[PDB]
Amino acid sequence: ELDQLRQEAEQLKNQIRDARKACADATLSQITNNIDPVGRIQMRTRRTLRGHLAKIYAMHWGTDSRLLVSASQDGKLIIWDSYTTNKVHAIPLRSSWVMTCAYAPSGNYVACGGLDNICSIYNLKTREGNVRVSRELAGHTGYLSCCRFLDDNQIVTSSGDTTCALWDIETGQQTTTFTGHTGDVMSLSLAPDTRLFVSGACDASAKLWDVREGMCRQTFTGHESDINAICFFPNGNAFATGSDDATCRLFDLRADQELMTYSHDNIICGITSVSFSKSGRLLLAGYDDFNCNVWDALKADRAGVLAGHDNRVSCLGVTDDGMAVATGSWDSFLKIWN
Amino acid sequence: PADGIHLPKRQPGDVAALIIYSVVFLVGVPGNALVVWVTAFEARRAVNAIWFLNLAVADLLSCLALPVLFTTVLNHNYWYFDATACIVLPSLILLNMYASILLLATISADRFLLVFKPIWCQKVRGTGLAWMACGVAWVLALLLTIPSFVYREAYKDFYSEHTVCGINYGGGSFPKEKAVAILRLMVGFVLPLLTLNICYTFLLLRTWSRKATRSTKTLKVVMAVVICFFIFWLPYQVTGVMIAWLPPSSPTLKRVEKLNSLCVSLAYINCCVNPIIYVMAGQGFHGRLLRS
Amino acid sequence: ASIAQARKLVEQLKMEANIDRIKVSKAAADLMAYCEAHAKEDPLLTPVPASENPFR
Amino acid sequence: LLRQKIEEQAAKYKHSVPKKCCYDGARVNFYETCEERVARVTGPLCIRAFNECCTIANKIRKESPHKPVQLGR
Amino acid sequence: DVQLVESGGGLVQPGGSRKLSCSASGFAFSSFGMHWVRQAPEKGLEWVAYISSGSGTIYYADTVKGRFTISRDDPKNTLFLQMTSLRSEDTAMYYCVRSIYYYGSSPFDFWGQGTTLTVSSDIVMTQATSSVPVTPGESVSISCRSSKSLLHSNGNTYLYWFLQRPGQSPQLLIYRMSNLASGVPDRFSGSGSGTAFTLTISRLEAEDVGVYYCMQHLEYTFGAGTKLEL
Amino acid sequence: LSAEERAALERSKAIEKNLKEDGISAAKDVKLLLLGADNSGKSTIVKQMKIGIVETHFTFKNLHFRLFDVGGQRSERKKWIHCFEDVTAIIFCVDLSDMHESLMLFDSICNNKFFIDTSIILFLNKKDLFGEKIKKSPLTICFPEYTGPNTYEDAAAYIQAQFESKNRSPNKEIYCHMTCATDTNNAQVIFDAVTDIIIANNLRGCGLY
Repeated sequence: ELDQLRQEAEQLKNQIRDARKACADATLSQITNNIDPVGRIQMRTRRTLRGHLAKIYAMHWGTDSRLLVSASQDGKLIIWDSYTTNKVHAIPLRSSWVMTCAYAPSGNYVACGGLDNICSIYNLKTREGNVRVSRELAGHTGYLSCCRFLDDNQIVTSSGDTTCALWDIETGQQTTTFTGHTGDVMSLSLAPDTRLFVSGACDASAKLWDVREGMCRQTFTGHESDINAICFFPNGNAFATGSDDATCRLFDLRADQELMTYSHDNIICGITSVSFSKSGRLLLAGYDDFNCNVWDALKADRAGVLAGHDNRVSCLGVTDDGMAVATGSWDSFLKIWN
Repeated sequence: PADGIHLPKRQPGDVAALIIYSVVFLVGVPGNALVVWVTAFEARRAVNAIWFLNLAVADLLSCLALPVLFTTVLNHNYWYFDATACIVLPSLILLNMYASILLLATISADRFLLVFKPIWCQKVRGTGLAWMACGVAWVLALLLTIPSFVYREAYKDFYSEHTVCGINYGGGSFPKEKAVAILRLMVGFVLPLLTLNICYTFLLLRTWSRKATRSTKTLKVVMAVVICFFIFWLPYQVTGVMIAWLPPSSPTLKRVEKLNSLCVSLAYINCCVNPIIYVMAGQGFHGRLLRS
Repeated sequence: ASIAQARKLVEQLKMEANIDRIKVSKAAADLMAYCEAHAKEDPLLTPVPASENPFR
Repeated sequence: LLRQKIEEQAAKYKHSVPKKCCYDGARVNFYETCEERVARVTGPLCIRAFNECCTIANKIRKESPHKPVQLGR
Repeated sequence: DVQLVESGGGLVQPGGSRKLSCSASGFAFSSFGMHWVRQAPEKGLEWVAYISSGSGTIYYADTVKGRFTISRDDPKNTLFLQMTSLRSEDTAMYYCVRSIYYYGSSPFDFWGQGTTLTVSSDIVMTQATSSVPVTPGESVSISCRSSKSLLHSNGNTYLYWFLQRPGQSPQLLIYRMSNLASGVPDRFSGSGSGTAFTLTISRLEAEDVGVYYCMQHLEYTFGAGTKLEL
Repeated sequence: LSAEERAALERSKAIEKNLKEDGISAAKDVKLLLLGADNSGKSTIVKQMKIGIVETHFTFKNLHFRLFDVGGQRSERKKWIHCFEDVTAIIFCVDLSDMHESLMLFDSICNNKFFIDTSIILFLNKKDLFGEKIKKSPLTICFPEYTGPNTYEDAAAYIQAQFESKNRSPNKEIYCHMTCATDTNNAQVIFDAVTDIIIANNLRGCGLY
């Protein structure tokens, strides 16, 4: 009985493969060949942030594009005034094993998580003056790889139990758990319209969810190893992943397949962080060989390199206004590039 | 006529320490400048860097004062600076020399304390303690070189091509030159050398009898430090003592008076080779210099 | 049982096999159009003058 | 002071050759004694005068010569 | 909740000395930089002293420098203003005013109750209208100017609007000329350009009756105040 | 020139001072990654040592020991094992009463790229009742290729040698020990290994080693 429908499942997989093959009448490489190259982009470290003491693992920008978030092994979640290199807050963590952080789009709340299996949400704009913890979201059975705010009252967390979930911060319950990943989810990014998101697990597959229906809409499986980072294209109709095989791949939602692969023969180290630019022409990827690369997302050429970190870069993200990109590394240093 | 007849005088091979002075200058000033650069407030977040920052500062000051030595020893001891320079500059040279020696001794004591007391350390071990120890070394060097501040002055009469910077030990009988020389010997080559030898011997005895801390690199670096120190400081100290004690009616003081410049250059060789050991035993010093 | 998970997987495959897929030419054209439209407002692709640069 | 004893002795001299080689017979040659400077009779009128003048000089110096000590010591 | 209570008021002969205590409870008193302002029985607010977080920086007004001193005890959560050589010009009510300074913060957010202490190159701001009659349901505008432009080089203009209801402590309304304080109704709105500033209230309520004070925070001053009468 | 909001800079400096004080306070603590098989005596060894991820902390001879039982994560080890880099030691413990799962885990954790230069404190826990097992079930049952005397001492030595044979880097040490559940001495063994590691690190920082 199991094989009777396993054959049907294999037939369905072959059918979707044939459909995607038929839909690929061309490729991005031979369509964007007439576009002039973006050239060589040289970025200089405008500001460096030297507050942390051990292994910054995560980072998130504010919506105002001036305030950062920084989560390190030191057990501190210090948010920076990036313009003046000031520390406007210093949140001590209950557990120093932090793997992710997020800044709410309104700027009121900052989240955190890690090996403690709990997404603890910290209220910044408190009447008491200090930064208390508002809610401790529990229910996951794996390390929290990533977490992002839909708004002040909804957060979606990607955990290490091969599931992602959508939480109600006011009540603290799992409003809608997402399942379908065979391996543990390691990354997560939300669409600009916020109606849907994607997640990349260690099964070398990135799936398209939707926060309202709760089902899985499409699956992209072009990689070969564990996926460590995902980011949408700015228009929300494509996204770029990053895995341990040192290749970043750009999948497009409409054609449901893979458009381009950003791989070079001189790099054999996996990507830890990926983010686009404001226009979407660039593609900033943070590699394990201590340095970041910027990729011409429409031509796959290495536009430039962002070196200056003495250890593996673990986080990377451009601001909403696209003015600068921040890279955090295991050297406990943050740098702002322009 | 000028006088009866002039003579140009020998300039023996012991005066040929110009070569050593120039070699020390060129190998030390850039290397010590960059060692100070890397071992500075950029790296002044750990206790282990304060010692080397102070030592490299003393080394850099000695090397920067070296050009006066190079232009004076060639100039046949004729002094062409103001008397206020004659009172302050040689005293600063001596201050930097003894600061280097005592800072090396305190670094050795620090490593010995780290090896014998790892749990007592890491409880009281911060930037404050290292800075206090470095300040103690500098104060001890200043106390040593006070008798240079108080007595050194120039004089020139019935000489026209020369004025010479020298030392006034007048007063009562109370042999002052010998007392100062004995003080300098005891606090610059007996007590520091004894502390170095004792601390490093105990350090090696503790580390090698563990099979986990045992390593030949420790043996190599401590042996190099102590051997360089002894070889390059012994002639200087022994010639200082000999010139202090031998009567001016020189039975054999002529050779030592000739070899003074050679001995001081040999003393500066150790100052030159301290950063060589520091960067050849470092944890990636070249990478830090590239990054910083 | 061991058949419920297989039934769920085949149901998911059937559900996601019916998504309408457009040719990659159209998707590439849309990506190019968006990039060309927003190139003028990208402070990374086009370096902003230091007067408007907040990190200078 | 002893600084002026050279002139008190030189008042006995009455010839320009001794005058020259006494006001320059006395000197600060740290590397010599009288016999070393006079390796020749630099004519007869200087050996005489310079001998006395240099003896005076080396006797006056030695009480407190204030010799040069090379920097670094 | 947040609550600052002051104690130390009373009758003093001139030239004596007295200390005012500000017992603060309900907030992280250590990180806040508490101020101290005073208001004469028939006049407006007048800043007196200021002690930061950790007592690392302290400032005084010209008319009070030397005579007074400000002290904070974080473990006991009290603020002290030791006053010496009191004169008849110090007859006022002293308010203990909260303030926390960081990017996006709202200084002067909370104000103490006040203690009536009675005894037997400076930026000056002017509010032209001493008092303007108003009616409920209407829209009224209150404007004050400054001698020196308050717009700093970082784009922030440092103007704070305070409202003092009859017999109540002043409340922060607008901080930095445009940002509403937490809890203030959205009726109030701020505007201005460098030197001339204006505050507009749409659909005035009967509870908004009171005196409005505008203060500059560009450097180490209030305004006369425009009393609104229904 | 900063505005009157230089109090923001003052607050930033206060935050930096607090961060530095907290960092120097935390550096004085010793971090241990406790590891092993399921029901291998980890709970027993922590309970005898005076007290998701669970951290056990105790003080012994002026050292603050922190033991992290990372056994509570039933996920991919490689995705979070880089978190526990820069720990002083790995207190790996096995159950002698068992087994090849322990050998596989030891091989995985000894040659891991992050833990190449990290010392391992190996505990052959529960060696009191291993005599009972070896008196009726010989080590040939657990190790088919084992040939030789079936005495308690020789069997324990063979198991210890098998565990130490999974070590390749000569710059790391494996301090093997036996617990027998009596304990009252495992704290001393951990303290001695940590002292060796601390002295080696101090020598490394000074350029001697």
